[PDB]
Amino acid sequence: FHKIRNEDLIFNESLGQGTFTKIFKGVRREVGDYGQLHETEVLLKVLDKAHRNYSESFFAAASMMSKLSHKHLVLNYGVCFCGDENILVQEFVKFGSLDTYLKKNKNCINILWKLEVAKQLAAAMHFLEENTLIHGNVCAKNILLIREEDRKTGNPPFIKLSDPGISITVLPKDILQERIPWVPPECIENPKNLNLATDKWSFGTTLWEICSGGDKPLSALDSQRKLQFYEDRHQLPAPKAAELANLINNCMDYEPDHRPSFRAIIRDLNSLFHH
Ligand SMILES: Nc1ncnc2c1ncn2[C@@H]1O[C@H](COP(=O)(O)OP(=O)(O)OP(=O)(O)O)[C@@H](O)[C@H]1O
Ligand SMILES: [Mg+2]
Repeated sequence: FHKIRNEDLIFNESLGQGTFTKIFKGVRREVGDYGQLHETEVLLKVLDKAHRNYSESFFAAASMMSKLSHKHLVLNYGVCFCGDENILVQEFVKFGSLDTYLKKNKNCINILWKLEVAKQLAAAMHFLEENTLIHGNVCAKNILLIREEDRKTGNPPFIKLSDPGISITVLPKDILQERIPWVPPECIENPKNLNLATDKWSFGTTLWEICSGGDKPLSALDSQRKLQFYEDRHQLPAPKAAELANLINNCMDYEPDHRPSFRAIIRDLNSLFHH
């Protein structure tokens, strides 16, 4: 990662906490193309140095994925370690998290918009699959909306997938349980079961969120009931927009070896019309 001077970062707004992170909107002063001085809007993800294992996992993850440039993967500009903390400097995505976006717009988007976003996410995941890179933190909050749909020009919404964060192989078991049903059953059983199949399961859960207006699946269940949900091998209810219900269930297969490849997922979508 490109090292960014601490004096070149300004923190403007707090955006709350993530998973052992503090997140801010800020500005980076930089020399850009043609030597132009810019003040670029940035997302700053702050990790405490004292949480050494978490920080190492987080930055290893961000670093590996950032070696893989793709139009649907978020851009990281660099890192700043020369402070009291370790900071990831990321592009600021104008329309924020997809789940929030769907809530704020009262789910007034049509099925074709949802399908377009699903196809974009699937394209990102196929690229990661071909690169044998496990993300491990796919969910609608981690889908960032770059651009809204434009009816006049016919341009679809455009998304990027966030950095992976701290690996579920290092996070505390209680956090994994809270993350049912994004974390698949085999990882609740042993986090070492993390695999490319993991992201197929989480993709299914993410599609459920997209089709449910940014609702969270199993929100009414505490962690003990979420464990019972997997014990009894339940599936999620068909979402409000039921068009993707079959694909959701096929991806959320309790047998990880039976989850379809992302190429197969993409074909199914097209046919509708660190660790
Ligand atoms: N690149 C970005 N641009 C704009 N907003 C962002 C960006 N990344 C995150 N956010 C916003 O920051 C807030 C915190 O994000 P989030 O909970 O995903 O943090 P995190 O550190 O990535 O945690 P996790 O690993 O659980 O995803 C949310 O409001 C989210 O929309
Ligand atoms: Mg995130």
